[PDB]
Amino acid sequence: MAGPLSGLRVVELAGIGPGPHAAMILGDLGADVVRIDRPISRDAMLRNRRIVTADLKSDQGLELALKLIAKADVLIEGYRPGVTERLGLGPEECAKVNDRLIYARMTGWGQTGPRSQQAGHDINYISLNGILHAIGRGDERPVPPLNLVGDFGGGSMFLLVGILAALWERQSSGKGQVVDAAMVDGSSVLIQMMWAMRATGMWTDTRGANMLDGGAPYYDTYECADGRYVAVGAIAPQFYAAMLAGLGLDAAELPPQNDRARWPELRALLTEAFASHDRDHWGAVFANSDACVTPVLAFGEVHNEPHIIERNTFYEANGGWQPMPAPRFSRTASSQPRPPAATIDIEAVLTDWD
Amino acid sequence: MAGPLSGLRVVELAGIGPGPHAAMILGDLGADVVRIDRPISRDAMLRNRRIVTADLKSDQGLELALKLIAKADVLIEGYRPGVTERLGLGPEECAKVNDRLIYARMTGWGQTGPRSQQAGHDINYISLNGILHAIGRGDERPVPPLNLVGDFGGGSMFLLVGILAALWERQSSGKGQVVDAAMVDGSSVLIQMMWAMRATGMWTDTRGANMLDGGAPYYDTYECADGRYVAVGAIAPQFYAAMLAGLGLDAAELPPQNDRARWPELRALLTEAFASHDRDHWGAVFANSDACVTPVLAFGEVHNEPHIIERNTFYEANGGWQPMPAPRFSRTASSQPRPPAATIDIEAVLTDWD
Repeated sequence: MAGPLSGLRVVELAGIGPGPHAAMILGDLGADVVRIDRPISRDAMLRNRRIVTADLKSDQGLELALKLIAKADVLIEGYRPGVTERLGLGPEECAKVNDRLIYARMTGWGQTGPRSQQAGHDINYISLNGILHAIGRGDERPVPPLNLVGDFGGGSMFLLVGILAALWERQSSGKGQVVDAAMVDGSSVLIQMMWAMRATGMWTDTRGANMLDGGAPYYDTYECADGRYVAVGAIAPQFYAAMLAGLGLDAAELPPQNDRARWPELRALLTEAFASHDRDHWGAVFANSDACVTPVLAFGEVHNEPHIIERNTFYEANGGWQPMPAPRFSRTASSQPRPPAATIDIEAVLTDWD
Repeated sequence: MAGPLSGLRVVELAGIGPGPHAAMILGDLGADVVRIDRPISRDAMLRNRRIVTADLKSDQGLELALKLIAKADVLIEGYRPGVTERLGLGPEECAKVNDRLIYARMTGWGQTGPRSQQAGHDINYISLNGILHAIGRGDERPVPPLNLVGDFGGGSMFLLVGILAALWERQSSGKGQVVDAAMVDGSSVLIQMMWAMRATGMWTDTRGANMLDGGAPYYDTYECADGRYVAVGAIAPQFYAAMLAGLGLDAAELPPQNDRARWPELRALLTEAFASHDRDHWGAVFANSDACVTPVLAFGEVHNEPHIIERNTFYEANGGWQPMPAPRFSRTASSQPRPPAATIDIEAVLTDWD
């Protein structure tokens, strides 16, 4: 298995959403991941795994699980706190068979506290820490940024960081430990730039009136003639200049870039400009420039974009496309992910692992 | 320095946005981070660092930088590809003095390909790979989800994974290597669940019409009597049921949960319900159940929410709050972050590095 984590052994206890994403990226990077499910998946997410089944509530399944865990470097669970405890797969039971184990707990609310037993989803976790409030336009109610901020950016990615960090630690203490990965905490650190900016006046709690939330005419999308969109990210003065130059707008006749009072005016002039031609016309105009103007591609157009083609950001599977592994490593490169295969036998895996 | 990365040594070449966030998280977990800037910061982001100064264009600063790197585990750089190269700090130069270095390159577009020398910001990277199109309501142009998805979720957090993965690979090879972390690749993997779902009919390219983008009346925010919001995440039938009960709605009077054809009706009835009382009324109704209904708090309210208080998700600083370290480690815990203190002389750090 190619990648920098070639050699690492991960048990994943089948759950939903953030946990399997973390397991995926470990497999993507060469880890040997073995997912235990309840008694062929067409879910690309379950790439780079072997799947086995066990009934964790039977003595026999309990015992099989504990033997896999005994040979593994990592365990990923995403159940309510107290669930593995009650199954006999809690941290203390695991430690008795494998004190080198990195026991990784993926939750929304974390291991303890008033909401720790309560159900929730991404939207709930980012609702509670200021993130969801800060998304969207001032004249509309907060829109969920899918589940990219709670589940993934501030969920699985923090689990991953904790897992790999605790592996580095183990390299000098010889022991593992428990990683408590709560989406409510991970997403907060994810948005630390904004908490920093609050204290210096570089960000306000008012919706849709900041530099990065759609409040700024140079940091937004614009609708073009064909009803399709471009994205403008032209923050530096020299990027802004380049963007006005492509539009054929005379800076002398426009409000200054950072005269907020005149941002309505600026936006309206930018709107009328971008609306005068189709999306793809602006890709030609701004070609090779620092204007920070890009087409906004729908998923089904992505695989035709040259920079995406040239770098192999996606690979073909099933319906269509899935993202290749990230990030990239110069010497131990990942290979194209392996599909979900049929189930396999658990004793088989033990015997492979010895 | 407390945490699992105690002992790790990181040189950070000063730049913007994703790279400093990666350096932060390493510092938060115990690393020894030393940021080289140009000739006290009040940027909470620069917490858990020592700042040194050098002119890398000058024989003397290049040589001082090279001596630091010589002693480090990890280098972070966020410039245009080709910049360290021409400065004398390219991967091949660093390898000459330290072949165990993890050389970690944080870009938007990546090291090679047609856009790799073009300026860009978060909004641009996620414009190109389908993510930004997928954000927001069907009747509004795509709204940026701040810079959570490209700069951090798919940016710094992948740089981190790459760094720590490479450190693991280095334990058996005895060598480092280069990590090419491009926001356009990391964000794609971040959104892999959607690319999975496209192939199984569980996600459409149509904006504002999916389970997680605000298309579903049970996964969205609603305006309350006071003009504030709640978030509803009630996907599972039993969660939905609890939500209807807290609203005092009779299930039999409503359309089925997943009759999409009557989702306008279902939304209107939910709209009317939530509008009848103020956010904090619903925050109380829904405080304990599995209804998946949470108040949408603004940042300035967060620190008063019981669950946030009890788990110490934030700490005081510079007249505001900042997020504590994430994730959490049961044995080598992180401490409260150290502020950005004054500069330090670079020879003094070299000395300290035995």
